[PDB]
Amino acid sequence: MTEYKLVVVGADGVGKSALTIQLIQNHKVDEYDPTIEDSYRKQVVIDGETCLLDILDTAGQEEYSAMRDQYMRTGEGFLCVFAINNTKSFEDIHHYREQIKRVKDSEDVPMVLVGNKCDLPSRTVDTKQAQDLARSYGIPFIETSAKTRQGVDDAFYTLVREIRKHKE
Ligand SMILES: Nc1nc2c(ncn2[C@@H]2O[C@H](COP(=O)(O)OP(=O)(O)O)[C@@H](O)[C@H]2O)c(=O)[nH]1
Ligand SMILES: [Mg+2]
Repeated sequence: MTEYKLVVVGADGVGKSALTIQLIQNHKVDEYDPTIEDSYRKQVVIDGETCLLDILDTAGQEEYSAMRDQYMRTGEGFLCVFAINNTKSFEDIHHYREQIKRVKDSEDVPMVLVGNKCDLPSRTVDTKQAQDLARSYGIPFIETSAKTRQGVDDAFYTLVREIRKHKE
């Protein structure tokens, strides 16, 4: 079965793990397991054909992570996540995008900008500012809530579409 490797990056605390687990848990009966894995698989249908997503969550750059760059280089597409009530995590998006280009040795890498925690009323990053940043990068932008499930499936599906566009 075809397998696409998706890597989730961004500052710690923005909801990288919550988004990933919410995607995996949606639409299925999951074993109760309190383990937090750093990677999860999910079956999807791409152009009528069942495929596997392998989704890996990475540590924010404020944490040392010996394998982080090697892990990222295996990624075919990246979810760059910030929290809408965390201005620094949005400012950090530039770092993550440049670090993705570094580890992939490429100027053209599939990515999606994700503004998470959109259930919160304490936003400090205007939706327009993130929309305009994504457009300037040529990438999609979506606001999500791992809490309410708003946009969660759609964020990962949009990334899969970006990967497919790149492959073609
Ligand atoms: N309100 C709200 N809290 C969230 C959301 N996503 C994550 N959180 C919380 O933010 C904290 C960090 O989430 P986590 O997924 O562990 O962050 P990570 O370090 O980016 O993986 C936890 O307390 C989560 O429950 C969201 O969409 N809304
Ligand atoms: Mg955390």
